[PDB]
Amino acid sequence: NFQKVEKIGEGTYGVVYKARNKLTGEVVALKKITAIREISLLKELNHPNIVKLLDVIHTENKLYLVFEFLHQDLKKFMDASALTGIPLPLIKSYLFQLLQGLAFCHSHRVLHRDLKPQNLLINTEGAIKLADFGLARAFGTLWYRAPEILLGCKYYSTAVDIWSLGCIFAEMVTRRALFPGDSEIDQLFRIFRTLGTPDEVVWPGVTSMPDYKPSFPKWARQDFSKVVPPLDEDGRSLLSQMLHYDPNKRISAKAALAHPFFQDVTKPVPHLRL
Ligand SMILES: O=C(O)[C@H]1CSC(c2nc3ccc(O)cc3s2)=N1
Repeated sequence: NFQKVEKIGEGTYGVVYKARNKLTGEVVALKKITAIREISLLKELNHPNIVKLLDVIHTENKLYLVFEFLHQDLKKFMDASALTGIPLPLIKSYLFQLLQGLAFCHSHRVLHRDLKPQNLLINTEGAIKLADFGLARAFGTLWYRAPEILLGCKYYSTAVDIWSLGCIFAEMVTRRALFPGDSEIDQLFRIFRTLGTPDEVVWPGVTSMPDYKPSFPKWARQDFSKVVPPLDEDGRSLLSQMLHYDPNKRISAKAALAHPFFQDVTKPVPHLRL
């Protein structure tokens, strides 16, 4: 019933295929993986910045998700733009849209928990969409992981997606990953080395988190101007609020949309080689 066109890739739950409905002619993305009920609820989520979950297929005791198809992800686009960099107006537009998507999902009590360039999809009209929202909770790369997760907190908040987005924001600007850790501790220490080793002053409760060790080295925080040059102060300001250690102090998606950084936001058209 579905015609395997090509392997889009390998996800976190299963393998992804570009597929054609051998009846409707529809071109879709197919992912082969209490969960049934939960992901079925996700079908109701509709937002221009969220990849549409078309249908949930539970058959032969196996689970397929049918998604709206988009041709390119942010990862491939960043690689293709690595020489020149993505223009600031397009970076700003993408960030603005992504925050809209987060704000919508967060208002409906849906988290992503696993944001990364590979699940951010773009099209020819200058739109960008979040894929895999709510899949983490339903079904039960460390670079974009929030520090509270790395410190073994069992209870996640919307703030984890904001951290991830912040990391992706910085990566778009510098054309290099912000915290490319190769293990949980390397990831953690890369964060510490840049933002300063967290303490009770900046993050009340941190020394009581399950995987926190008093034996953590004490790195001083470095100037933000060194981290995302040559982003202007509006952008650096927004980023620092997205990268607060304390998830309670970390800026929400709705508040982020009101940041002065987005005062001159537009919607440019990217040139894609599809
Ligand atoms: O599944 C993942 O972990 C990451 C890597 S593969 C992937 C993709 N998801 C979609 C969803 C819809 C679509 O048209 C393309 C992709 S690629 N997201």
